Amino acid sequence: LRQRLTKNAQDKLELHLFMLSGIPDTVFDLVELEVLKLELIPDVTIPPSIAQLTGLKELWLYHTAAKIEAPALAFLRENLRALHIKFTDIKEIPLWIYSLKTLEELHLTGNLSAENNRYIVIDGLRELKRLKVLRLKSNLSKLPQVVTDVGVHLQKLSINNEGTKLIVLNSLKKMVNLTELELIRCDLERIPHSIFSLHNLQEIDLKDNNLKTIEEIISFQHLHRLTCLKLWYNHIAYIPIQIGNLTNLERLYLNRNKIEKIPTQLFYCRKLRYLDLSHNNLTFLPADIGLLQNLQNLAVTANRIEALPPELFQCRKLRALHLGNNVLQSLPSRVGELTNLTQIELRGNRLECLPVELGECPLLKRSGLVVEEDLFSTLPPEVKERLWRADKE
Amino acid sequence: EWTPDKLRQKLQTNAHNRLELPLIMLSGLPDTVFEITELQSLKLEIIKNVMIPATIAQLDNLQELCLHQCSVKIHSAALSFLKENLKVLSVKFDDMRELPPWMYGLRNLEELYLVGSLSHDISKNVTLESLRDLKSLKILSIKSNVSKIPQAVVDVSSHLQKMCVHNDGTKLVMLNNLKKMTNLTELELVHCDLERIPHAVFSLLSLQELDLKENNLKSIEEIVSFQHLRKLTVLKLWYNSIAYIPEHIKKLTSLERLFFSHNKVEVLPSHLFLCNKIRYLDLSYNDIRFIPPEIGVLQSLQYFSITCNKVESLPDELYFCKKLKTLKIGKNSLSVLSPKIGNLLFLSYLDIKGNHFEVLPPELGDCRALKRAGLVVEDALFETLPSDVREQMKAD
Repeated sequence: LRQRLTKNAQDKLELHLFMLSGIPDTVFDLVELEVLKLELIPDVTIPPSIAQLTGLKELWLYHTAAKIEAPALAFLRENLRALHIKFTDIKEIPLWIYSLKTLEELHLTGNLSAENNRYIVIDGLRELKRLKVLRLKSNLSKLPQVVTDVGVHLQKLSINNEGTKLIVLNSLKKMVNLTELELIRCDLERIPHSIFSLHNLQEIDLKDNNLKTIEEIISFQHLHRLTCLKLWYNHIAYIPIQIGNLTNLERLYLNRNKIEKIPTQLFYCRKLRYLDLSHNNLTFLPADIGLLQNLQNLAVTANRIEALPPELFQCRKLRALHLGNNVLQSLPSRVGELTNLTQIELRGNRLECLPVELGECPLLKRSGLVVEEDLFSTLPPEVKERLWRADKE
Repeated sequence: EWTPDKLRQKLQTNAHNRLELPLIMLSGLPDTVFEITELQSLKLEIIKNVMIPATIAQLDNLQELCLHQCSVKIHSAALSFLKENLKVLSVKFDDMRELPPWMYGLRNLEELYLVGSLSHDISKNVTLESLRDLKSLKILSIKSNVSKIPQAVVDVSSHLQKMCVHNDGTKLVMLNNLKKMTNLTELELVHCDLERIPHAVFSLLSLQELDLKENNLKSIEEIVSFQHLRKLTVLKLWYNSIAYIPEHIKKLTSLERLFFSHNKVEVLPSHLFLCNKIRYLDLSYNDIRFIPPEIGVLQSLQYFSITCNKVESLPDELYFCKKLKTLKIGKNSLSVLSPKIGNLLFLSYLDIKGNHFEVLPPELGDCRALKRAGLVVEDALFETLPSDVREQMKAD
């Protein structure tokens, strides 16, 4: 099990138990483990030997009907802080999860909406007190009243219905402590006014909500704290000019949309850092991009941009210029002025040849400079030696 | 045997900037492949008698297959899904069975790379003649012995945009098919054993890029009708045995990319220099004796690679053209370098390695766009420069 130990995205020690008859006690003998992953474990009981698992903080329950011992129940009440529950039947969720008191992150993925079990099973999350992250990939037809009761302390509400529209009914007004709202694959087709009634949000994601029009964002100046408006994977065909009122945006993820022209008013916001407009219908890039000095990763991947303006290289903070799959005829030499550039993507373009000044970037390396081999060969063998050395050194 | 973790750690990128699984030396496909729904390509290398399940429907991001020596079968709903999802294919057939007949059943195909070893019975390939089913096929790269051009190529006359053959020493005949190309833009006939320019290549009317590399062309003579290829900008005729370029190249006034390197030309013509539109002129490793002084017309020339040639005298007319950015005169037969080089404001490449020189003049410091990494000179001649001249290109 020591050689089975891995690490997650949160840099915590990990152990994935997949398709076992039960759960080993030598897993529970571990002390350095942080996240144990119980996937497809049929009808096991948790031994109290979890007292050895002191670094254990995230219990991951995937299709696992778990019975619990009382001392282990107390230990998980006083230690366990993150529980992810995926189930196929509403009876598969353990009934002792409500007795947990140190739990803050809950990921209820799987249909909570059933006849006479529609949010009545999770009516025991009123017993949960410190719950701040509540991910619900559960095909909810309407948002529960129980989260309206709980959301005074809830700080993140990730609801994935996989194609079912929410009738929000402005019920998030009692839910005042959210800093993040991730409505993904909800097929909303419009931005609800519950996000507008809230004030504490700083990361708003409306992924795959089929947002054809986003004209409401004029009122988003009311949200003085928003910093990441992830309006990606939608049907957005244009950007209204009132996004210029949103000076507080830092990451504006509009990729995989149908936007064909960027208004210059969007280019007023000096605080934009991650301008990802990839997989869109943009044909030209305005020169006012040179004003956006704080921009770091400009990803215009798979667009119709034929020529990069020199003013694009006015912004010296470009760290990852994702220019791949575009129709860029030639990349100007002004990229030699950029220093923060660490990875530039040019493979899949109409690029005739790679200019020498591309080697002037210090932190750029071969892993960063992804490009076709013949395009790499156009650089001078001394400049190619410099870049191959950056690969080596 | 294969856990999804092993396939996740196997994940990498291909030559087309797609997420590709390089499944190599296996008996079949694992069922844990389809749990990685973010995959965009699979490289199947020598995995025969494989039956693809319908669970490929989970691969929503999939748009490319690369079948290397794999006699693969597919299932009906998987066939429909890849018919409605796939865009790129690349199948290599060391054996005929390794080329599958199912792959032509799709219709959303854009790019095809038909590398392999085709038999000389090409017109009998009804599997080939199914490319008419593909209603979006634009790239067709056949790396095989294509003696006679298929009528499969006839059936994709319009929608095709890139046409590539590596005939590998076999004469390309039955020219009426390549006459039937209407909307083809890129013709890449690499080593089609063409003893001259085929009349089929010249019956093209919408070509933009012609490549006859490793084709032993004897002459460029029919050019009185290259004027109908006003859409053509790229002429790729290097690694050939051409010995002269007549005046006829004046017919195309839209020519930009010209390749004539590694050829049998012994003296560069002046009537080639009479054209001024040409921006890319490649003549490396040629047998050129001297440059006639008519090259001053070639002002728009941004690439004049005369490196590794026999050129002993370089006229001052070439240095009048200031737009020349990529200039390579390395390993040539020159004696001295022209002092008047400072008018070349836009000059990134200068290569003089191997060529005999007496003393590097201070006027090499006069170049503005020159860089020390861009100025490939030996360390001994790097010493033979003034310190200010050293720092002029050394300090960025």
